[PDB]
Amino acid sequence: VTMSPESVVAAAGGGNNNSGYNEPQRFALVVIAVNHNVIRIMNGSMGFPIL
Amino acid sequence: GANPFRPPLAHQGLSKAHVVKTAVSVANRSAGAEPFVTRNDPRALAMELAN
Repeated sequence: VTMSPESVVAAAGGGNNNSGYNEPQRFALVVIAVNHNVIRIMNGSMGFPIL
Repeated sequence: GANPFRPPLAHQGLSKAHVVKTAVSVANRSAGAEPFVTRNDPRALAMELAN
């Protein structure tokens, strides 16, 4: 991921009143993913055959 | 409904048919052998000059 000059300048504080970036700004990167799976129901039970 | 919850019968389990992540195979790397370049200096020899 390549960030932006707006993010770079907002990271540093010194912004005037009612500007949001008056204090130094810290960011974090979060990533999620969605996948498939198989569930087997037998013997009145459950579990992933492939785990 | 013939569906009581008390029986602690937790079945037998579930067979792990496969793993989600395959195990990579690394190349085998042995080490020294019988002639593993060792110092023994038994003879030190004697090379007579031919001329």
